[PDB]
Amino acid sequence: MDPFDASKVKCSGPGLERATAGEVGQFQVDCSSAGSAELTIEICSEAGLPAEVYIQDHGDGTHTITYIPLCPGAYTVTIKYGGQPVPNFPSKLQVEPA
Repeated sequence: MDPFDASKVKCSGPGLERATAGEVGQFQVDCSSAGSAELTIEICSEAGLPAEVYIQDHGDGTHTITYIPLCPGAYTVTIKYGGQPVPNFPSKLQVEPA
């Protein structure tokens, strides 16, 4: 049982690096050593519109994140744990044309 620590959160996977408009993208957010708190994820278009985002909890503290960006351009990926930004975030995500 670890205590809540936002600095222990680790993220990875293809959908944090590139994306294609209209295509589903995926990545992982691993809280297993980070304790328990609210995970918030916002993938925000250049124009300020949130992309559709789904979270799947695997029970071990790891989550799979799924989203579809609709607008070619630069998205901002915001990830917080207990209201605190996790390491390497927020980050830019380039969304290519379909």
